[PDB]
Amino acid sequence: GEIQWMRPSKEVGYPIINAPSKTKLEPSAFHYVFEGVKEPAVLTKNDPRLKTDFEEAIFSKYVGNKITEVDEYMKEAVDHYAGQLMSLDINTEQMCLEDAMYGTDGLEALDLSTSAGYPYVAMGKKKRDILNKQTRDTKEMQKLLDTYGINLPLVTYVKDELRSKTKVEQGKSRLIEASSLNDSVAMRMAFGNLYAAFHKNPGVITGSAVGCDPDLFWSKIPVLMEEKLFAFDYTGYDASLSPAWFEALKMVLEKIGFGDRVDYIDYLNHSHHLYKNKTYCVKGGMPSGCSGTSIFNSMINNLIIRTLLLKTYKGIDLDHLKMIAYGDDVIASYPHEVDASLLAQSGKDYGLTMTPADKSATFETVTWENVTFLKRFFRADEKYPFLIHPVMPMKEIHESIRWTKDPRNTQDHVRSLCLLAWHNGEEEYNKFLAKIRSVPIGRALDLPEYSTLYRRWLDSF
RNA sequence: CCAGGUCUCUCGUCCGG
Ligand SMILES: [Zn+2]
Repeated sequence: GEIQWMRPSKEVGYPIINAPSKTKLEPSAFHYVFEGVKEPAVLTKNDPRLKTDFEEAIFSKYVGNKITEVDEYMKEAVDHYAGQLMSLDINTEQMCLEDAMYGTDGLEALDLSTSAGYPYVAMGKKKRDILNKQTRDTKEMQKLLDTYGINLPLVTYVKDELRSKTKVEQGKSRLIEASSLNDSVAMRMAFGNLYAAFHKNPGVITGSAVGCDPDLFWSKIPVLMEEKLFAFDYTGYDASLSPAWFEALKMVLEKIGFGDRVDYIDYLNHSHHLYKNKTYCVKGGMPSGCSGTSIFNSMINNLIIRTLLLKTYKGIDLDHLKMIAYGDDVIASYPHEVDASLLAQSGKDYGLTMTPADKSATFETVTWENVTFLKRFFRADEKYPFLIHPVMPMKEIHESIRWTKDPRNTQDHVRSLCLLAWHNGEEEYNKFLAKIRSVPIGRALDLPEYSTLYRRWLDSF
């Protein structure tokens, strides 16, 4: 990522755009029942909690471009990854405007609850206005595509979401790029059969977890991994992706049959964003509010890792690589042990900031007792050891419960957190129900019992 | 009165076969 210029958008004929300026998070019934260190993220420049300049902070992530050329380790990685995907027999055809708009097997419909973005947003126009799920009417969309085309600017927003104390003071509020309806539709027409293939095949062939259900997948994962685990964190993954990675991606796409629409990837790489009263231009990087980001980022991870293993270990057989990524998040295995500090080493040379997994001070052996994926741990059931619980820690569930975006949701919300928390075990789950019930509104809530949740789990297998 | 992206999973409401 790398800004290439800002400037009042007035002098370039673009609309001013009024971001909402107030959080929607409000303390919960359970704010004082449970402890927690997190709070709403900074939404504006004029925020009392700020120990630093906002805009400087939120635009700090665009760090520059280490490389641009696809060297020969990347090339082999590309070759190896593309060959795996080839075994999925992915339909390489354009998706029709109807499926792209309304969904097919393996691809949901466009979210009607969200913005349609530029320019529809400066026209007071909405997705619901354009799209009809019932009739599956395409006439209106096609006219808007014909009229406004593709490759439109994005609209920058700051995400309203809980954030820790130090990220509040540091103004590390995260940013959002409202992709345009036109571009979502074009991206799904081109890539829809790709996204569908990935959603239908979470596992070690796609090397992606998109489409999985942790409650069930977790029992599948250890059997898919090779003997020895390794993993690490990135710092600013999207921001740190240099053009070379996007070329390598394009190469994978040519290799599995999407040659004709890799130009869509370039378009993603040069993008104009309108934030508030100005307008910038990033070169490199992929906006996160774009279609397929989630899948493309998982794809890049698979290349990034392959690249580093080939560079670091002479004669490593990639055929014994087993990894599953969900964007930057990854869990990886190999029949003999690999040193992620050494992997993090070579990653320095590609713009990649790789730190011990799980905020640890040091790189340490990754074990089935310490590895985490999608924020959850792995723990065999006590009675059926082949069945593995995805264990999210109560700390996180505690953070969530102390807040709400509408108290009308308390029952749905809390009940959802129970489906996460019982994996921590009967003694810890019951404690949870204690506290929730320690206040009156809690005792209004119908909450499942450990045994109900447990039977449901065993049955779901 | 609204206003804030892409996705996945699940749950709930409701409604169908
Ligand atoms: Zn530009």
